Amino acid sequence: YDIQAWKKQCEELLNLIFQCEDSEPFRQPVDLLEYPDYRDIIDTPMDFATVRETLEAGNYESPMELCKDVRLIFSNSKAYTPSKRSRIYSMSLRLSAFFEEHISSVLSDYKSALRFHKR
Ligand SMILES: CCOC(=O)c1cn[nH]c1
Repeated sequence: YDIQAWKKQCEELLNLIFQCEDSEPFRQPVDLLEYPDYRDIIDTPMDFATVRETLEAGNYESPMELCKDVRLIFSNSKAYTPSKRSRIYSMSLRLSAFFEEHISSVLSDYKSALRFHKR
């Protein structure tokens, strides 16, 4: 029933993601000195520190908006990878599976709480 509960649930999931070794390449914005052509390929950079900062600033209205930004971290890695066998892309796929497994109940509970609110 709690329409605000998603925020702490997302904070806790972000904490789990930061402890995951698979999140290392994605914890901060991609370094343009390490990947000089990055912005030629990727239009909208995104990383987990930016997601956490947006959440903590009260700049997400719903968990769907947070989920769109986290999914952008993964689609950027898939677009930038030179190979479907690359180390960083392989880390993104495992981290995406972990994220999707945990965000599903957050989205469901929020949408159900919102439907109850507008009943
Ligand atoms: C973090 C920026 O780099 C990537 O996303 C990447 C690099 N190789 N495969 C994917």
